[PDB]
Amino acid sequence: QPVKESGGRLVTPGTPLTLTCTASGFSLSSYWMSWVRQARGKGLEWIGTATAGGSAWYASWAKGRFTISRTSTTVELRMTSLTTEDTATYFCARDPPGHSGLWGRGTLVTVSS
Amino acid sequence: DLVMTQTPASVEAAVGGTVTIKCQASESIGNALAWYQQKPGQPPKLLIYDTSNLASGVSSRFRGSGSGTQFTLTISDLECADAATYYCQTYYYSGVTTTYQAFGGGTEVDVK
Amino acid sequence: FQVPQNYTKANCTYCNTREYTFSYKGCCFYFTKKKHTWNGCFQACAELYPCTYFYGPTPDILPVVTRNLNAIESLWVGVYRVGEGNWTSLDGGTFKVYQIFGSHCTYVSKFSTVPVSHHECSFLKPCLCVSQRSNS
Amino acid sequence: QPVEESGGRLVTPGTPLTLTCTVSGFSLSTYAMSWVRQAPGKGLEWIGTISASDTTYFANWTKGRFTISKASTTVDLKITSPTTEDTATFFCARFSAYESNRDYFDTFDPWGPGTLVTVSS
Amino acid sequence: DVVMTQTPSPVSAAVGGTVTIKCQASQNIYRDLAWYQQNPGQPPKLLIYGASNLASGVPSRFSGSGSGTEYILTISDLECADAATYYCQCSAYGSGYAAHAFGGGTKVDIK
Repeated sequence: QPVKESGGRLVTPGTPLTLTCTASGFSLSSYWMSWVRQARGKGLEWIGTATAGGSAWYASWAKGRFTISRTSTTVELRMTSLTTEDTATYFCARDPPGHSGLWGRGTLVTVSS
Repeated sequence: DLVMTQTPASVEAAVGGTVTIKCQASESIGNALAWYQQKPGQPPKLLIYDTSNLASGVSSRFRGSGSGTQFTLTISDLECADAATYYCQTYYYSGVTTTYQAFGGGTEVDVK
Repeated sequence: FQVPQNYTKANCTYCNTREYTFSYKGCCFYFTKKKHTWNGCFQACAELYPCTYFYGPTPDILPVVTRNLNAIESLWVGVYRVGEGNWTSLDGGTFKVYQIFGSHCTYVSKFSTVPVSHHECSFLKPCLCVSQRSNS
Repeated sequence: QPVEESGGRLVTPGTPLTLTCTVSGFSLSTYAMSWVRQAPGKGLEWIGTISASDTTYFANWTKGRFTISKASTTVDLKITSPTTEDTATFFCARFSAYESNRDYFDTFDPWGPGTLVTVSS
Repeated sequence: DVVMTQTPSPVSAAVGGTVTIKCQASQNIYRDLAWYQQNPGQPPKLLIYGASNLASGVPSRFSGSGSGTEYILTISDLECADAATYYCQCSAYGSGYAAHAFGGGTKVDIK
C-alpha cells in the first residue's frame, strides 16, 4: 500500500548500483520524492531530494557520487564509487511530512568486497 | 550546512511517567521540525509535524513544542510500546535557492 | 486546448515560512520570479514548492492579491475555459471575468477588479502559486 | 455612517423574524459582512458570515436557524424560529483586512450600533 | 472548533498603572488574535490585531504579544476612561471552511 523498493543486491566497489522506488495507488508526478539512508543502528542521514521533471538536490556528504533521477512511473537512484562504510538500508518517502507522509520498508544496500 | 543536536544521549524513566528530549539547531529554523519514533526493524513512524501538530495515531500524550532555534518533545505517560529511538528532523524546500533537510543524533529511551 | 491532466490540486499541505509574499485565510501565496508563459505556469508552480498548484483568485481573496503589487507589473492567474463557458479554476467554482478576446489566458494588475483576458499569451509574466497551511 | 442596523421588535417565540443592516460608502461586493449575537449581560458569539461572493457559513452551534441574504445595498438576516435564549442585541460587522509585514489578518473593524431583539409574551 | 479561555472576572489596579490580561487558546492559530473593548452600551472597537500589532488610531501605550496558544494583552499608563471590558478573538481557517470565536473578558479598573 505505501511505496515499495528493491534492488539491494550486495555487490563489489567501483560498480554502478541502481535503486527502484515504485508506485502504488497514488500518483508520483504530484509529490516530490527523497532518499534517506541508515547504517546498522545509527542515526539516519539524508541523501537527496528530487522533484518531478528534472531538478534535484544532494547533500554535501557525496560530491555527486549519487545521481538521483525522475521518471513518471518510478524514481531511481544511481551510485558510482560506493565504498566500505557506505552500507545501509535505503529508504524513499514523500517529502512534505504530515498526514500524507508515507515510508517504504527499506532495502538492504550492503557493500561486499 | 545545518546541523542538529539531541544532547540527551539515552534516558531512563518510570512506567507511566515523563520524559523530555531537546533538539537544538544552529540557525533559526523558523518553526519547521519533525519527530519520528522507530521500533527495531521497521520504518520510522511520523509522530509530529511542524513543531507541534499530531499525525494520525498519536494520542495527545505525545506533544512537543518550542520556537526559534531550540525545541523539545514531551511524552505524557510512558507505556509498554514507547521504548524506541526518537529522531528529530528539520526540513526546507525552496526550488529557487536550496533544498535540504537534516536529521539528528538519536535518543534511545527505556522504562523500568 | 485542455488542462494537461497531470497538474492537479494538492491533497497535502506545506508552505515555507521564509520566502512567501503574503498570506491570507490559511494559504501561503507565492509570486514567481522567472516570467514563464501562461501554458507553462502549471508546471512552474508545481516545481517551485511541494503541495503547490497554479491558482485563480476568488472575489474575496482578490483585493489582497492586487494590493501587494506595483503599479506596472502584471500577473497570470489560473482560470480557463475547458468547454464553451463557465470559467473555472483548478480549485473549482465559477468566476466573472472582463472578456475581450478569447483563448484561455488571464491576468490581473493593480487597478484590476476581476481577472481580465489577454490576447497573445506568448508573452512572459510572473505567475501566482498558492499552498494551504497546516490545518488541512 | 459605514453600517447601521434595523428591525428590533418584541414577540413570543416561533414567529418568523428578519433584520437587516444597511451599508454606505463602499461596495459590499468586495468586502464581507458578518453577524454576532451579544446576549444582555453576556459576551459575544459569532453567528455567521456572508462572503464577497454569495457563499456563506455559520458556526456549529447554529442549527440552520440563522440564514443570511445579500441584497443590492444591504445584507438581510433571516431568523426561522427564535426562542427565549435568542433575546439579545445583534451587531452587523465588516471583515477588514489589515496587515503586518508579509501577513494579512482578518478583523471586525467597523461595528454598527446594533438593535435590541426581545422576547416577552 | 477553537475554544478560548481568558482570565476570570474581577480585574483592577490603581488609577494610572499597568494591567495585564491573558487569553489562552486550544490549538495553534499562528499569531492570529484580535483584542476588542466595549463600553457598556457601546459596540466593540478594534485595539490590537495580529496578536502583536497596534491598530490604526489606537494610542501607542497598548502592548500585546505572545505566541503559540497563550497570549497577553498589557496596558501601560492607564486612563480613567479605559475602564470597560476587554475581549479576545481568534480565527481559524480550514481547507474549505472558516470559523471564528470569542471569549468573555471584564472591566479593568475601580480602586
